[PDB]
Amino acid sequence: DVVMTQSPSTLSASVGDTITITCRASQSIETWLAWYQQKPGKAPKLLIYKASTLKTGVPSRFSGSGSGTEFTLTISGLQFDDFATYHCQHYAGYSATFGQGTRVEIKRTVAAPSVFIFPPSDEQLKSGTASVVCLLNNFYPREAKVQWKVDNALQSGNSQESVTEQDSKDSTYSLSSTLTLSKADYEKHKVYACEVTHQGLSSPVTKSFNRGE
Amino acid sequence: VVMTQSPSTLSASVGDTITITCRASQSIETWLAWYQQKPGKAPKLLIYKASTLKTGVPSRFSGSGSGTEFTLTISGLQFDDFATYHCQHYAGYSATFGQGTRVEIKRTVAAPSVFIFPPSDEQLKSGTASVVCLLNNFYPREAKVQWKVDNALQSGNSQESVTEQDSKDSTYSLSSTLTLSKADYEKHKVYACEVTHQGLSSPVTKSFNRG
Amino acid sequence: EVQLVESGGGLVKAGGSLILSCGVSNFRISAHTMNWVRRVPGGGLEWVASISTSSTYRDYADAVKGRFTVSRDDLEDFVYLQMHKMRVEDTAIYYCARKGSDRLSDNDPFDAWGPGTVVTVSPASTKGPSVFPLAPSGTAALGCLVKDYFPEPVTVSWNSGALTSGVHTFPAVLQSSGLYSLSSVVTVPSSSLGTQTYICNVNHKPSNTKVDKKVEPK
Amino acid sequence: EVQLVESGGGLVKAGGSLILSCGVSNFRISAHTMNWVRRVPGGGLEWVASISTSSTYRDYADAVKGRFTVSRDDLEDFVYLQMHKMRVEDTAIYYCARKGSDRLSDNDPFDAWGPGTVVTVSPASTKGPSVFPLAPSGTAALGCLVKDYFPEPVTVSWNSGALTSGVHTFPAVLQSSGLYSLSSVVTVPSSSLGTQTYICNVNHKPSNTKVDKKVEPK
Ligand SMILES: *[C@@H]1O[C@H](CO)[C@@H](O[C@@H]2O[C@H](CO)[C@@H](O[C@@H]3O[C@H](CO[C@H]4O[C@H](CO[C@H]5O[C@H](CO)[C@@H](O)[C@H](O)[C@@H]5O[C@H]5O[C@H](CO)[C@@H](O)[C@H](O)[C@@H]5O)[C@@H](O)[C@H](O[C@@H]5O[C@H](CO)[C@@H](O)[C@H](O)[C@@H]5O)[C@@H]4O)[C@@H](O)[C@H](O[C@@H]4O[C@H](CO)[C@@H](O)[C@H](O)[C@@H]4O)[C@@H]3O)[C@H](O)[C@H]2NC(C)=O)[C@H](O)[C@H]1NC(C)=O
Ligand SMILES: *[C@@H]1O[C@H](CO)[C@@H](O[C@@H]2O[C@H](CO)[C@@H](O[C@@H]3O[C@H](CO[C@@H]4O[C@H](CO)[C@@H](O)[C@H](O)[C@@H]4O)[C@@H](O)[C@H](O[C@H]4O[C@H](CO)[C@@H](O)[C@H](O)[C@@H]4O)[C@@H]3O)[C@H](O)[C@H]2NC(C)=O)[C@H](O)[C@H]1NC(C)=O
Ligand SMILES: *[C@@H]1O[C@H](CO)[C@@H](O[C@@H]2O[C@H](CO)[C@@H](O[C@@H]3O[C@H](CO[C@H]4O[C@H](CO)[C@@H](O)[C@H](O)[C@@H]4O)[C@@H](O)[C@H](O[C@H]4O[C@H](CO)[C@@H](O)[C@H](O)[C@@H]4O)[C@@H]3O)[C@H](O)[C@H]2NC(C)=O)[C@H](O)[C@H]1NC(C)=O
Repeated sequence: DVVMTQSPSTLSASVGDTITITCRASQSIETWLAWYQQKPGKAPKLLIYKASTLKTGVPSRFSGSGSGTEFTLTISGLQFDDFATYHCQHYAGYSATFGQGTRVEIKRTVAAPSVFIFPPSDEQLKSGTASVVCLLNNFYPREAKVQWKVDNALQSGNSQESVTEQDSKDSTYSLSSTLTLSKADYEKHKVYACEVTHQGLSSPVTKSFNRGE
Repeated sequence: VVMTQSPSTLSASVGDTITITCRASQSIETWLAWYQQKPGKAPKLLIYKASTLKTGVPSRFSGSGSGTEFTLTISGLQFDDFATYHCQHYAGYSATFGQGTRVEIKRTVAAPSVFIFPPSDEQLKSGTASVVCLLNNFYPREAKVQWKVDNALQSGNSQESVTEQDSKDSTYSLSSTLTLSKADYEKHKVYACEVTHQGLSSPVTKSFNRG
Repeated sequence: EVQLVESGGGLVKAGGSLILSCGVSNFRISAHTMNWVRRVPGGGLEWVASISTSSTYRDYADAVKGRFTVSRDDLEDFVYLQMHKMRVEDTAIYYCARKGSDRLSDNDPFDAWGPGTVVTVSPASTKGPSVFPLAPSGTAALGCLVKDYFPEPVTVSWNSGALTSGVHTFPAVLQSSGLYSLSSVVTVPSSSLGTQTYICNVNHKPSNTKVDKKVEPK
Repeated sequence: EVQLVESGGGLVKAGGSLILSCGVSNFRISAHTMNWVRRVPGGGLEWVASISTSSTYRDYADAVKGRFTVSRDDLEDFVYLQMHKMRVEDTAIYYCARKGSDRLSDNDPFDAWGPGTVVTVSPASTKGPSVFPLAPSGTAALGCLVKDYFPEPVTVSWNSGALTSGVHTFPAVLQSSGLYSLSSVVTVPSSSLGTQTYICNVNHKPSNTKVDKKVEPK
């Protein structure tokens, strides 16, 4: 069975750049590819309903190609509208499969995260819950790793991360991580720290605080 | 179509012959059925076409009536027959049900013995306080529990559970749990449980002072 | 025995949506009119939906008429019941019932019933958030922290829109409680922590619960 | 423009079960092969299932094949997806899209999609109980308060089954957290409170949790 080898997994560019992407089928199909855009948390939008075959109502900047095994998508000078994911699809009669989508994004130089750690407010803590927040305020590119340590003990399973998409004035990513603990468990330990690694950092960055200090 | 069923609770002794009545707001001919339902179980069909006994249903169950008045008779109650029962009008592509009747073993009125338990220190250290009020060995089943904290009527923060009739003494027991975070429990001192029941001439209150 | 098994029970919120289903064994459904029934809080039954053979007719009780939708799919032996705009009085056990007999007729009782699945409609249709400061430790970061709300969104601004440079409000996370959390942050000159009083003007727009919180050094 | 409207998605537990559905507007599904797609937390689109025009052929992606069932209703225009015994990686946004074109053919792409619905499969398949004492303040009453356990049931004995007279173990209640709680009590002679030891044996087979708690005066 077919698997799609879409490349790259992320494309970096800017307004007015002409860009090309490529989906390569693991075994040959009869030019049964189509291409979609997807904006974050939205439904995908169909661009090209057969390889090189643009759907009506789609902006004329779009294009593509197909050879029965190797395929392309191309955009003829990106708009600020175009900085979304793009997915290839192979569609058979009663099944389909998609590429791991090419994320199109606004380019800049590498920038390391400014890291900040916030203890729980006393007002939260008296209710019985402690939410410790770690903020990576601005960085580029998107890929970063945050780990929590409580009394130098690497934590696992008690945190939730979300990343804001590219900032409108500098195109950096930002991450925040929330470590959640009942008031009981939080008052059991002293230091609460978050440790960060990223493309711009030569060594991990750790921010910490001592409970009550 | 609308239906009414009576009585809502029927108390009887083993071996009795009992009747449960269903009344339709308008004529439904003989288009009515009867169902037995145990606690925690889906209903089982007993009778249809007003009197037609389902294959395998014991002969002690019978039904009669037409138009607007229907009756289910159980001739010699066995311990298995003490259950919920429901009359059910049925039509080609629809149905409707009456309110049901509950059949229980009759005994004398027995007032609940009331006990209140404060939260354990262990649970309280985790941040949650679950007080438990117990109404032990009462009859009949209808009882009302109201929680009051510093004379404040609680609402929406308690859940109740009731046992089935005890096999030896035919009473019911009830537990009510009032749940509050440690943050909300330490705010108020006294925690009371006001019980009313047919066996109590005035409501009974059990209370404790936090700490 | 005739085999029926319901699926898709559990907790729901008022104004919320759910779908029940039932599957079967030891019979094919196509010859039967199929029903849904519920057991409301008084221990009494109510009938909820009936779908005829070949999906010809669909009838409902007035309480659920226009809110719910029954469907069937005989080629895999399944029956479904959509429950849009659930309300607290829909809290009940639900069952998938076969209309039937030892010899099927033009009008019959319900013969075979599944073991049922519980549905609870909790009254928390717009659960208001808990909102908490993230206190500043040349550039400083401060913020506000939202927990335990439903549905989305919770909205945030800094000093009623007087502050916008360096502001970030994060995508919400779904907690194991089934409720949302988020955070809002801003970075500012450290020298201003003494003179400027940062505040976050917030709203849970579904419940229209308007909140404020001053954020200052601890 | 045309529309699709997914429903039923929310929080779930591993090895638990849920059913999605998709309605439509401005069009009829009776002409179309109907498909389920998902976007996992890893950001890639996965195809999930499809069902042909005329409900003839049902197909699945191999991660959900056998576990899921796709279904349809060509009359009211609904599609369904039963998700029996979900995996943690079944966590995704789940979209419903129609195979389609201005002129249809034996092979077309997905020309309209609904906004998608979130499903989260939390990894805690069973949760073991906490057990707390109900301390005895004639006849006295004491007990144990089993709490926060999933799924049912829990069994309770007293003194390894030697104490049965006077014992009431109550039906569990389902809390608004989605977890169960029950209390087991016993009445005993007040004179025995100093000498006799009372132990409630709480067994939760689904989590393989056993707790023996001694109940004594405060
Ligand atoms: C003598 O010859 C006749 C034909 O002349 C033979 O009859 C045919 O027998 C075939 C083999 O048994 C059947 O093929 C199988 O059908 C199933 C189901 O197919 C359904 O979809 C059909 C297409 O409908 C599409 O496309 C048209 C345009 O072409 C559109 O107008 C339509 O709106 C619809 O479009 C939607 O779906 C498309 C994908 O399907 C999308 O691309 C579109 O965008 C859009 O969403 C449809 O015509 C069929 O009609 C029904 O057929 C039923 C009988 O099969 C019948 O009960 C019913 O009343 C309808 O008439 C279906 O609804 C496919 O899934 C099969 O696919 C194969 O399955 C194999 C595994 O089983 C697999 O290995 C293989 O790779 C394939 O995936 C297969 O195609 C024909 O349906 C059938 N036709 C008729 C008219 O009966 C006859 O059998 C033969 N006899 C002998 C003894 O030789
Ligand atoms: C030739 O064309 C004629 C007319 O178009 C067809 O006659 C119709 O046949 C169909 C199918 O046989 C009939 O539908 C079924 O009728 C059954 C009996 O008739 C009903 O009786 C009740 C009273 O008992 C009346 O109140 C109704 O008005 C009918 O007269 C009926 O029992 C059956 O019920 C359906 O649903 C139940 C739900 O549980 C199923 O259990 C049951 O199996 C069935 O699916 C249908 O309604 C229709 O009534 C006939 N119309 C008439 C009277 O002319 C011939 O069948 C066609 N013949 C050929 C060659 O195909
Ligand atoms: C010959 O071929 C034609 C098509 O070429 C078939 O026509 C279709 O028939 C079906 C079934 O009768 C029709 O579906 C019904 O649609 C009703 C609404 O129709 C109006 O509104 C829709 C948009 O909502 C328009 O598309 C349509 O043009 C109408 O203006 C629904 O309300 C019906 O649902 C009810 O009936 C069913 C079955 O009894 C129940 O299961 C439902 O719960 C509900 O009670 C139904 O879905 C379809 O609209 C027709 N298509 C067209 C284009 O007209 C013929 O049926 C076929 N001949 C035979 C004998 O099969």
